Amino acid sequence: VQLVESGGGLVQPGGSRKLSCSASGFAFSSFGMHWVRQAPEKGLEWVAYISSGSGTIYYADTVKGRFTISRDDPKNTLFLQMTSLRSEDTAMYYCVRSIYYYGSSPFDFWGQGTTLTVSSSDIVMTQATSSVPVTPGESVSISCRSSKSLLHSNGNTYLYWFLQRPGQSPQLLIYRMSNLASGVPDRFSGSGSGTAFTLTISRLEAEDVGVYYCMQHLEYPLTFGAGTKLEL
Amino acid sequence: ELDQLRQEAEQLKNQIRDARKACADATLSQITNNIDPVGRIQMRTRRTLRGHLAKIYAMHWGTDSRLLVSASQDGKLIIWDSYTTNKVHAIPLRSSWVMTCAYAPSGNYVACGGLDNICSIYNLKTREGNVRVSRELAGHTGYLSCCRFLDDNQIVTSSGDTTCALWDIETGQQTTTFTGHTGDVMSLSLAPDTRLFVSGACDASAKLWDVREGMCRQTFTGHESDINAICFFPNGNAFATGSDDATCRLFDLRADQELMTYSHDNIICGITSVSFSKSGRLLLAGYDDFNCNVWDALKADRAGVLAGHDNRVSCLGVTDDGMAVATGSWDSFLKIWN
Amino acid sequence: GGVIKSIFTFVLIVEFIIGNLGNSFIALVNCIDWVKGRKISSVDRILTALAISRISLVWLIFGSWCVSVFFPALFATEKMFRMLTNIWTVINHFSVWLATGLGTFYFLKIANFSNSIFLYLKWRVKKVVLVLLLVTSVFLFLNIALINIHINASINGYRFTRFSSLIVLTSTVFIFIPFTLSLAMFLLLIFSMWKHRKKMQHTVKDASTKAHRGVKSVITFFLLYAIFSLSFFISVWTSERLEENLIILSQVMGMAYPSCHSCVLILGNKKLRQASLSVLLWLR
Amino acid sequence: ASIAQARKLVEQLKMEANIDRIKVSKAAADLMAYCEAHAKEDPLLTPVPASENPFR
Amino acid sequence: CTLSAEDKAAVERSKMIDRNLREDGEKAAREVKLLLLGAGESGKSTIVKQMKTGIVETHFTFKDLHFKMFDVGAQRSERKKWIHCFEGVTAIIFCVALSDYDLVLAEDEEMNRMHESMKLFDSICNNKWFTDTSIILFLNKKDLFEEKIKKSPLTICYPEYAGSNTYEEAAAYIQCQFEDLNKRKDTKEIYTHFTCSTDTKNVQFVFDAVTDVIIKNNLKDCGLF
Ligand SMILES: CC(C)CCC[C@@H](C)[C@H]1CC[C@H]2[C@@H]3CC=C4C[C@@H](O)CC[C@]4(C)[C@H]3CC[C@]12C
Ligand SMILES: COc1cccc2c1cc([N+](=O)[O-])c1c(C(=O)O)cc3c(c12)OCO3
Repeated sequence: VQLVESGGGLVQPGGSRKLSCSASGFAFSSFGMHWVRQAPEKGLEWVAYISSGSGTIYYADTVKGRFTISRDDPKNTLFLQMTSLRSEDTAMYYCVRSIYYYGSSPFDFWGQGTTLTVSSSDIVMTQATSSVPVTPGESVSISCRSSKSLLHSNGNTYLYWFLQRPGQSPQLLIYRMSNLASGVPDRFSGSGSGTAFTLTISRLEAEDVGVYYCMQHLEYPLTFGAGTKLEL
Repeated sequence: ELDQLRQEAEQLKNQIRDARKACADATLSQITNNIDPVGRIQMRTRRTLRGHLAKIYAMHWGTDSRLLVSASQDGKLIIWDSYTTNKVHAIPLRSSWVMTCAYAPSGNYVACGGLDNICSIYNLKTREGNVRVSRELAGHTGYLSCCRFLDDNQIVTSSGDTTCALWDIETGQQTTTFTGHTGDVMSLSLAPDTRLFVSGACDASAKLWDVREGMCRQTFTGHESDINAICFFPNGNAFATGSDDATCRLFDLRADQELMTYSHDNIICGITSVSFSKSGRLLLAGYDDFNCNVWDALKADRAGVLAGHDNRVSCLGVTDDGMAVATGSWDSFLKIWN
Repeated sequence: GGVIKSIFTFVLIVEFIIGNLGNSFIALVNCIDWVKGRKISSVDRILTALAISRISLVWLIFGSWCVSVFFPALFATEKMFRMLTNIWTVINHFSVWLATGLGTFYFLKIANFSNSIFLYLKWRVKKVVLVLLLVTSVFLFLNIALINIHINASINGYRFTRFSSLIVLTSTVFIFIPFTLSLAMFLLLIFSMWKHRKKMQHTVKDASTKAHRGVKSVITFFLLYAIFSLSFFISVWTSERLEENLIILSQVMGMAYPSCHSCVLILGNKKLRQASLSVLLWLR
Repeated sequence: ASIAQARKLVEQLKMEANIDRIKVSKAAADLMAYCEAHAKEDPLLTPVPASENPFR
Repeated sequence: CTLSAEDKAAVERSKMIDRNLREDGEKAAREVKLLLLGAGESGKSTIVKQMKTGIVETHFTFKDLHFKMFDVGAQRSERKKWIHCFEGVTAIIFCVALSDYDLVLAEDEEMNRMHESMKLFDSICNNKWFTDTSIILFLNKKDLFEEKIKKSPLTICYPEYAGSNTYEEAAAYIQCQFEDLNKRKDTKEIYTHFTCSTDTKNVQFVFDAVTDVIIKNNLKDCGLF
């Protein structure tokens, strides 16, 4: 599976640019697409979402009107047309796949991302831990608090956990607060009560160093966290 | 000379019958005379699963009691979310002539087979996002009738070639063949202990097999027509068979002959699916009269009727938690009952 | 004079009660099929709709006749006149265009022409019948608009038998149109069946013989309706008739369709015929 | 020819003959006991409250 | 609402699956399904070759009609345990060889091959499932039957036959017997063709028979029947 993204680079303020996300190795037509930003030294911010068959399209508050998102299912490519860019859009845009059914694992794969540079009521989730010094072989409980309860009437809590190793794309670790994603080692386990959520690593390895992100998927104005950062 | 082999076989059959008669001291009717009647068990169609455009011939719940797979001659296997009507997947079958389908205990794989003499294993948890064909088990010389998963790597398959089979999915080979039946094998049910399974054939005989050993232990003969459905008691020491002669019978492995005959005078149509309840007190049988009759196991009394299908109830299964009963039929409709 | 008025009253009540019997029988049979869980075909749905429309029309016209023979002073209101004309035109347009919708259903399920446009229509019968009603909705609006234009002039002139005649002419033309389309469709279906019969007589030697007793009845009804409607057109467009009984005559001729065509459909349909045999058995 | 099949049939009948068997009274008692012990955890036999039922 | 975001997208996926299922079913309805039945050699191989494991699905298109032909000769099991799977086929293509009147079976020589074909025709023509399913009867081995009847008598298969030994009367007698074996004459038709080796005339006969079944079924759903 691969999601290689194109476009990006220097862009004058108020300009327009098209970001193309090339998809290969999976059934693109049945996967709902997403776009996530990351400022050069800030956290992740969600932008857009196009569903399977382009039936449902959602943008963010800072994105509505300016940006439009479209998909070419026969060509297995995704687009993010941009209009009237500003300095707040200087971020590495990531292409995210997300399938949606019972037992699914949304946000499985994240693209490498393209650096776009512009020259000169919703849920809020906080991670007050920020940086933390760590030693291998220990136990770490990365915590994240949601403004409103993520437990729905269907019994599914809608919290997600993401891992971003230095110089690497974000990776899914835990979805629905409990479900270990495919390929993630068993050392990761998450728990919480609807308002407060904790992600635990039973044993630390050198590969675990990075920035951890918590995400909500209850109301579509998706909110991320600042990002707990682990340092050896 | 065939004569004294025939004579010895007759002598052995007479000895087995005498041993069974000696074992049969009190009928199950006598013991269950003083127990509390089940009463009128009435179930309502809690959820109707539309979308099939052909006759549903088989179905199987997952181990989570929520997911549900169904096969019909539109060439489509549909995995439904039973709690909220929703098809998580729609697998397009290579051959539209399907007669059985299975759901793996883990939920990762789904089995399918029919008049193509092939047991097709479909992988659900794939990184591509689409259901693919993990393995196409071939080797049967007759149409498939019932496929059941021991685990993610073993499957037991009953065919019309009078032989049941065990397979190793990773190698896709016949690890064991269960021979001994005379007619076409129509159904099979794995015991909870997963070491034993019973299969019903057209020779009006139910047979008990050891998966590890590979040889028949006991053969049960009380029916006068082909057995179309078979199901283990939840205990594992008993099972029930449904035949075209419009009667269901309960057998016990330790006693190795019949315990109860489930029949009504008004019932003339045969049985196409039999599934016990979680406690084993309620035997559910789907008949050709477009109805599914709830039977008390301990007393041969009709606890209720699950009418609501316009055509013959072909498949009938019960959730692992006992909270639902699903009775897909030839009218292209699937109904969940509670 | 009075004798022809009595004769037309007699045919009025006869059409009324035969239409009642036919429409009630059709609706009751289909409702019994629906409530008992039996098969609900598309044809019986369109039959329920047609029976409902026709029974409502015959009840409307018979109530009109009663009010004419109960409250004649109410019949000079021109307000009830306008309202009843508008309501009847709306409901009768619905009934007649749903009848030719059933005609489209038969034509686009049975006929086997090779035309590409015909194939396109054939594969989408449920789209055509619904879209057909939508296209003639402007005809309903035009029909309502036109009679309203005429009755507005009648009210201005009043401040009306000739005006009644002119509106009768307009509505007769606008009801001729859907019946003409239905007749063309039926003729095309008959021609398709005959071509098919000739082709298989040459090749193998049919399905046409399965449903042949109904075609004679449909031909009889179409011919009788055509000749009666032409005669009415002459009698209320050119013939004087002294304009004495055009109200009752118009009531009876406009009620002829929803009454007799229900019987013709009863004969045509197999389910209605079997239920009719069952009803006859129940009577005896 | 079929002589070998006769030998297999005879051997199978013999193996089926010498198997431990229990009285039907004991088997019926076992089935009744299993039904009695697991009756309460049977949603069909004893319907669950609407809150617990997931097919509302 | 009360539906979560992923629940909503799951419902959207279910709606897309609805659309695909409806499209596939609409495509399937326009395409004709035929079940091929034969006894012994019959001539199924030849009839399949003319119009280009347990089920042999042969698909061909003829005059804007997609044909599905299902062969079940390799089942070699109880026909009654799987014949209900084919309830709903437009027509049954039944082939009997007319050269088998003087030929007996390998086993039970007292039984004739045409008599076996007649028993099969009685089995599937009067079957409870194939009540409204027409039969496109194919009478192949034309040249061999003519050559054999030039010297052999028809009385071997038909001891109660009274007529000459030429082609036309013998062929008519066989056809009359085969259609007279049809007990339910008020719900199904038997279309008979003497198999030709010239062009696509046989496929044309199947096409016209299928057209009859289509028109008759359309009359049935329209209720005119
Ligand atoms: C023209 C063809 C299609 C059918 C003929 C029936 C139509 C024209 C009939 C049906 C009901 C009839 C109306 C019934 C009652 C009234 C109210 C009265 O104050 C004047 C006559 C008037 C307005 C009738 C005029 C003719 C009428 C509108
Ligand atoms: C046995 O009755 C019928 C057999 C075959 C066709 C028709 C028909 C009966 C009627 N009909 O309802 O009287 C119609 C009508 C109509 O008059 O609505 C319009 C049509 C028809 C038919 O074929 C196409 O156009």
